[PDB]
Amino acid sequence: DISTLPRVKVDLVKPPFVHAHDQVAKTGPRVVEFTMTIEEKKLVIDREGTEIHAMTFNGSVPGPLMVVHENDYVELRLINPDTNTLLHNIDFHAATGALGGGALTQVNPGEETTLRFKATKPGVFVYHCAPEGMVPWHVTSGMNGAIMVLPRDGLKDEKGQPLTYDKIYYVGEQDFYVPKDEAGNYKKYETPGEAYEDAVKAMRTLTPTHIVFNGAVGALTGDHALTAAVGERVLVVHSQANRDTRPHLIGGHGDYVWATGKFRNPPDLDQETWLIPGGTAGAAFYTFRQPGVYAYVNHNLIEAFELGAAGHFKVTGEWNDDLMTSVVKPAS
Amino acid sequence: DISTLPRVKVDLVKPPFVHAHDQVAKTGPRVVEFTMTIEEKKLVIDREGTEIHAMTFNGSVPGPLMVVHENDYVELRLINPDTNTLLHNIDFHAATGALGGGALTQVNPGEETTLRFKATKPGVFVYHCAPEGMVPWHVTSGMNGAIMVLPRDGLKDEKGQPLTYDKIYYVGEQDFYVPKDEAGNYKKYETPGEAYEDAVKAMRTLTPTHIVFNGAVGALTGDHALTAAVGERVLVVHSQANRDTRPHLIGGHGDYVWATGKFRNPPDLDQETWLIPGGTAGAAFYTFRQPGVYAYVNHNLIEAFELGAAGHFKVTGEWNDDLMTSVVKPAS
Amino acid sequence: DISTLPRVKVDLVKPPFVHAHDQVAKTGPRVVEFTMTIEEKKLVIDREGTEIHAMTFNGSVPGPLMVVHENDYVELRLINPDTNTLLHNIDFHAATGALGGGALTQVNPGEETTLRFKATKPGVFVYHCAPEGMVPWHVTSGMNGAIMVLPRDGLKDEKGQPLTYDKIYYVGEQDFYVPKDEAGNYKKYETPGEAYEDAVKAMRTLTPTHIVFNGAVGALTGDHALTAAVGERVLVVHSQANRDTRPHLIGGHGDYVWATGKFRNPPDLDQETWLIPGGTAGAAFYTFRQPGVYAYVNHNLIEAFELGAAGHFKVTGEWNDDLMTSVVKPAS
Ligand SMILES: O=N[O-]
Ligand SMILES: O=N[O-]
Ligand SMILES: O=N[O-]
Ligand SMILES: O=N[O-]
Ligand SMILES: O=N[O-]
Ligand SMILES: O=N[O-]
Ligand SMILES: O=N[O-]
Ligand SMILES: O=N[O-]
Ligand SMILES: O=N[O-]
Ligand SMILES: O=N[O-]
Ligand SMILES: O=N[O-]
Ligand SMILES: O=N[O-]
Ligand SMILES: O=N[O-]
Ligand SMILES: O=N[O-]
Ligand SMILES: O=N[O-]
Ligand SMILES: [Cu+2]
Ligand SMILES: [Cu+2]
Ligand SMILES: [Cu+2]
Ligand SMILES: [Cu+2]
Ligand SMILES: [Cu+2]
Ligand SMILES: [Cu+2]
Repeated sequence: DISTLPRVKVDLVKPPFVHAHDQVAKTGPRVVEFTMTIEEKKLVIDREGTEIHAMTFNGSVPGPLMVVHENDYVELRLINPDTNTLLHNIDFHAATGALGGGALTQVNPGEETTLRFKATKPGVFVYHCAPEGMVPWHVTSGMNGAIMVLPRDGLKDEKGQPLTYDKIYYVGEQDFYVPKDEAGNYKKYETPGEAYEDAVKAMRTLTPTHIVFNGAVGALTGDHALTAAVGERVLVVHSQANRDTRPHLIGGHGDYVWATGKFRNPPDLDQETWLIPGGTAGAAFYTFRQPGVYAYVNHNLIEAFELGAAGHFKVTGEWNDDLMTSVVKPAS
Repeated sequence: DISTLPRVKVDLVKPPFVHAHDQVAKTGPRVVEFTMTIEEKKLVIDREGTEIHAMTFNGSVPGPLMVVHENDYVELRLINPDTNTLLHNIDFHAATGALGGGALTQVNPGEETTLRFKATKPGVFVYHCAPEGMVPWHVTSGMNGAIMVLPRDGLKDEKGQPLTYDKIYYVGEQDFYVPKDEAGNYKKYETPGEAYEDAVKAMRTLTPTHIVFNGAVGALTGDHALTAAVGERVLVVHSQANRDTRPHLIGGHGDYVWATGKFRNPPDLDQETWLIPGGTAGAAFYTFRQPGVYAYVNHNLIEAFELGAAGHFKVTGEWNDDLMTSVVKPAS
Repeated sequence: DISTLPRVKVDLVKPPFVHAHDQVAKTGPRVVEFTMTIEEKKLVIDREGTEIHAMTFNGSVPGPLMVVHENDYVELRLINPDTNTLLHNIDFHAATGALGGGALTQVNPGEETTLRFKATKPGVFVYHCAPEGMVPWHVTSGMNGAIMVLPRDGLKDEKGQPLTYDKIYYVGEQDFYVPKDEAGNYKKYETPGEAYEDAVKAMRTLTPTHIVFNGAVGALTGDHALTAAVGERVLVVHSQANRDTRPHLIGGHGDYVWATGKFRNPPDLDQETWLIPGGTAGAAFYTFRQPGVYAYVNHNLIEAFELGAAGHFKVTGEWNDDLMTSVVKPAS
């Protein structure tokens, strides 16, 4: 009887940050209530000033990470205000039945809907918009995110001992296919609707024009770099709703990786680089051991350094010469 | 002494269906006899009426699934009738030596051959044609299939308890590279031989024009949708002889997945999406929990919804509101 | 105190061969000293005589495999002689901190540097050049290799029993992006520097013009085929610094595979084909059971047979008819 369960309202935060939650569950099953507002907006995605009409959950690319526990109920109020132009919906890969909720969540501009589902399987899972006949266009315009369903006793290593993270970040990787004129310049449109047939032709090439973390080239750099301290345990959740990726932390490793993101399986250990298939979210746990700048990249290095799939960590603390040292500095 | 073993003749069925077999072996080792006839035929692969000269085992794309048990002998009579034009052969990834049988099975039009091999390793494995110097052309013209070698005591979960499927389906995914004129229209040829150099140029782009299940856009939809009932245990075998794929059941999961298809390994649990590398067959076990339409897609959604890698399941039975429900239907 | 540890000087050998080493460690931790000299050179990569300006460690593509044990220190003297033109460095994915050593190893032509790091994690790992702002150009010009960090007690199977290899080979797979004129002919340059902007444009296509083992189309064939004897245990280390690959031994299997190359994890068994993600090294163990020619391919067969990702093994010994036999040779 769901009416006797506690309800809790969560306010979502912008990626790469994640709303507050408990790793080990301090209550029994709950109905966890979320609200999301669809926003169609103009987004500038690179240094050149290239602009797309992005389709977003809650104003961001990716949409926010939702965090619940196994056997919680998720109740999502989804709002499509009348300032938008398109029909949208939501498919949760975490959910069972009705096209992951897609069949029950079709909202025209001006409409809302509330969907509930039980989170029966632990792991990180993609969610994405998927309207009949326009599925890839919505997804590759930025309309995807992820949900983490933690086991009620938190994460476990390959032996079954607890793993506790001190910080968690969410990296949404987005493949864009900006249409081009005959000469290779990116085209501009006044509405999302105008671009439809050119977007289809751009997608059919299977060649993205940009691949970005958190919605833009350089989004996770400078003042927006991810931060940590030597000795901190960091969980990085990474999703790609449409195309394969191969994350790598330059200067580090994935100590424990769930590459396909499902926590009933034991993690892979000591990974240099791991494959997250398109349509999947994965999770990597790392304990930082050296201070400095680290780059976190898709290790197709063309995709990383030319197309934009690179961000930075800035890590504070003490340098350990036993792990690494320059014996003779560069010289004649 | 193979002469003292029982022989059994199996008649193959068209995909996505699979010939009858026992999961747990009810006899000792056998010589299981199969026959396949190579057919070159004109195939229409999309709604636009685009036609290719397909090269098939037994008239279908994919070729039929063969099912044996570990330590059976497979004996394959392969017939290339004189109405064909090309030399063909067969490489079984399940087999050991002679290029998977490829070196011993070269048949000109008018010839047959009989190959025997011992199925020493359990799993689902690709088979494909592979004639010297024309390997990708044959494979990407549809000349591939799969064989399942069951452990003699059937399938096991990650703990080692039996897993029993009520139904089994075989999904062959095929990347095609239809050559195009200067303007982007698909070219037409009277024979397979005519297309050779244009096919090579189309392949070298690494960009397929179509990606289909069971030989055509929409082949596993409408009246040809896969069927099941709530509470049935379904095994889906999926192969791709040439290009990576990432299957996903929309509205469901892969409860137990052997992504690289080899049953001595424990399955991966609770998968949303899994990667089957090109040149591999994989297997996913699911128990249906909700009725309705499910889409089974390659979750590069461009490949799925624009290039054709999508099919449907229609599932009958009772709807479970505890797993999912619409709390407030779409409205103002 | 590193000053009390034994030092040992190793001389590197050209791939596909590997310097001598012990599987099970016969000493305690050591500082293992290597030297590498960067060479920029003109390389012919195909039968047509297409030439690139390759950037190499020690004159080869890939660079040589370095082999140490877990908790050894690696000390690398890296020399950029003044006959080169570019700035280079080295990132070891095996190492912790400073961008895998990249931040500390920047050497102009005329300079050297010596870097030390502790090999804390067992597995096969990529190393590659990664100079600020020119990372993919260096990597895709051939400037990558691998290091194997063996557990001190050698390799173990999934149950934990020893696995001992009789031979080891290293296959570096290289994606090249040779720039093309308007008509599709490959362009030629007098220096590496001249090509820079055309190379960037070629890379941005995400479509390699060639994919090769050991630096050229046909490099591991004929007189340069890999050799083995029936009953030998062979370890094949395989790396790809930039793009996903899916190795397959035609006529054989991967009996034990570490697809993502990290030995604290149990191997995958009985693989037909496995995915090594770009930015990763993997390892496959096989025991040969039949004599003859075997092809070792990337099983995107276009990439293999049209773009060049294929080599051969020649295996000597006795033919086993129980595993495979031609019952009726090709005939009318
Ligand atoms: O500006 N709205 O796409
Ligand atoms: O689905 N593209 O990796
Ligand atoms: O091909 N996907 O990175
Ligand atoms: O789904 N594997 O963590
Ligand atoms: O290049 N050594 O000074
Ligand atoms: O019609 N035969 O390709
Ligand atoms: O081999 N192409 O994924
Ligand atoms: O790139 N293979 O879907
Ligand atoms: O090969 N793994 O099931
Ligand atoms: O958009 N709410 O009616
Ligand atoms: O010839 N040196 O690139
Ligand atoms: O990163 N390309 O498979
Ligand atoms: O797409 N990498 O073979
Ligand atoms: O990293 N897996 O062997
Ligand atoms: O094609 N049989 O002789
Ligand atoms: Cu939408
Ligand atoms: Cu989806
Ligand atoms: Cu053929
Ligand atoms: Cu094959
Ligand atoms: Cu370099
Ligand atoms: Cu790297």
